[PDB]
Amino acid sequence: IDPFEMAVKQLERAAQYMDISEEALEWLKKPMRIVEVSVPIEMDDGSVKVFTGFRVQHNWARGPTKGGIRWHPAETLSTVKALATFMTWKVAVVDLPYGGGKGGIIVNPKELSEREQERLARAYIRAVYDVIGPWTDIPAPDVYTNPKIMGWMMDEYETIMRRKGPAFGVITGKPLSIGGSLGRGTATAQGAIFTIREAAKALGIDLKGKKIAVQGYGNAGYYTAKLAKEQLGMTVVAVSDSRGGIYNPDGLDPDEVLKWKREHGSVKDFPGATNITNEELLELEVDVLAPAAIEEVITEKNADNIKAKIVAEVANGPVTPEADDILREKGILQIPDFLCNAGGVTVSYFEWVQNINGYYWTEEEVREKLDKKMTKAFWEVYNTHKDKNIHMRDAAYVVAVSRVYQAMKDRGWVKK
Ligand SMILES: NC(=O)C1=CN([C@@H]2O[C@H](COP(=O)(O)OP(=O)(O)OC[C@H]3O[C@@H](n4cnc5c(N)ncnc54)[C@H](OP(=O)(O)O)[C@@H]3O)[C@@H](O)[C@H]2O)C=CC1
Repeated sequence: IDPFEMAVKQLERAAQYMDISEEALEWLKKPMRIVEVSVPIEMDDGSVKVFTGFRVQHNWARGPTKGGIRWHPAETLSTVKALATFMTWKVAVVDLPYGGGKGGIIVNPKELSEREQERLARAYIRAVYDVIGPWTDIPAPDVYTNPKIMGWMMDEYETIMRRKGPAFGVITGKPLSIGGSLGRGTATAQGAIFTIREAAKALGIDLKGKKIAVQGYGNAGYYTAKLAKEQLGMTVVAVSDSRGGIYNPDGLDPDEVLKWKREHGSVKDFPGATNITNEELLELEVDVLAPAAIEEVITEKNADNIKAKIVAEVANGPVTPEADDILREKGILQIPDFLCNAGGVTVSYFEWVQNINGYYWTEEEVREKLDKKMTKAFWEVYNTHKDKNIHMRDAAYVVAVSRVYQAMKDRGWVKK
């Protein structure tokens, strides 16, 4: 289904749980500014190819818009608009002084050389320069897009801007050598475990010695397992990847699992474990469940079989709304998809703060600031959930849309 229309339907669905005027809802239904540009580069052969670029600024009531740039051959303007609309609420739920944005280029980066990729990155900046800036619109890395491209784009922006202001703050996720931030690799898992600890505290259960299962072993999942087995005494009993999964109640070492997966290409046939499939491992005797691999992994056909006390949605929407309804009545606490993994955007905000201030923090400072941000955001969502008797997703939507609506009213954009 059309991604932008799906985002609009979710906003309309959230509107019924709060007092929002119709004019503000119509304002939030459509992006404030959309830019479509031609991105021309010269290829290695010598010919000029024209690529289609996008940059969508959904809303900037609370501050400059924030969102990554995605390089995908199947990318569409509607998808970019939907992701920018989602980013608005993603930065609103954790109380960032940001609006929502998103960019994209319809390109297959697999077929571009490193010189062609640098040319594309610089041309995109040369084309969208008039709508981006450290206080206007801050891009970020996304699908098929990385810190190297961030460095190239930042250099192009600095060259155009003639070093008048802070050119590091125009983009985030860049290498440490040029305005980069510490804690950027482990941001999402750190935020996820902070929300998990807060959820356990709200449930009033001593979380040390409990069993956790993780779907996927990427940058998210592996670090989620490490940090669970790092500083809160959370016993890992199962991990998984695309190929398969393992489980053993005696205990698992995340570092030994990672090295075995790296030296063998997958976690399958891990020593001292019996291969258990992902769909079987989701239904496991665990006290914290943290799916962190893919989306749509918890559906109607498998929602009623889950037996965990806490589900932490580290992945981007791993639980369907009907599954949300099933898991809610069972008494299972869930963490909304765009609240659990907000550590990445929070640390991008921290990087932007360090760039504009010209002063850079340490790992401990970033971790502690993210601790405060995530705990406050989770408590704000959870109290709304227990006050309005609505699901966690609905409470997070109510909080974020309420913040954006209040900013819009204060600016005078809307009266009612
Ligand atoms: N900044 C972040 O890290 C953010 C992370 N997320 C989500 O976290 C997830 C992890 O991605 P990321 O952290 O970027 O790192 P990776 O993309 O490297 O992580 C992907 C992991 O998921 C596993 N996986 C893939 N397909 C399946 C499947 N069908 N069933 C089970 N496991 C599977 C992969 O196993 P294998 O190696 O065998 O393929 C791999 O371990 C993504 O879905 C992402 O959307 C959410 C918000 C942002």
